[PDB]
Amino acid sequence: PKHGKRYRALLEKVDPNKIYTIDEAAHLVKELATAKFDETVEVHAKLGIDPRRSDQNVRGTVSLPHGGRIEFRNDKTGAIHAPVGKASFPPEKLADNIRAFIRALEAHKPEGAKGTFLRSVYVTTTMGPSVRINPHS
RNA sequence: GGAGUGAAGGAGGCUCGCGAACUCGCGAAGCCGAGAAACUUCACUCCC
Ligand SMILES: [K+]
Repeated sequence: PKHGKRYRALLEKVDPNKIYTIDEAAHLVKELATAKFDETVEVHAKLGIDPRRSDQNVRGTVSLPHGGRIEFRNDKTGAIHAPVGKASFPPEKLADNIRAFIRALEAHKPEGAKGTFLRSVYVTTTMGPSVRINPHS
């Protein structure tokens, strides 16, 4: 829809047709976080499961190496979401958290799930745009 | 692109306007939000 000049300047810093690496994304976080507070960094993943069946639910917990324990539970549309840190954190701590969340999802891959498990993975901030990442990077 | 729905983030968001101890701070300036609802993100469903 219609966005303001703060967000439109954030879109002139990202490439929609580029699969970023985890280290590139974590370094990009500070530039994509321009709201008037310390924003939260989020990881979103579209899962390769059938969310209409009860046996393919992805629901667990994981202790991130920088910050406490987080909870993750897939939605009925098939996607999964989790806060992985704040935007004032050093890039290496953010990249370590993104990697820890990815492994945690992959440790709870259900039987009966078909094909690629992490179909798309994105990194974004609270009030900013997203960047698609390679989860195996 | 439009109308909705779900989850997750979330205490701010958008528009203007000046001011110099540093992309930052102020304003009895309007509107929206701190209610599920702003704003942002991944998805889902329908429509030209
Ligand atoms: K967001």
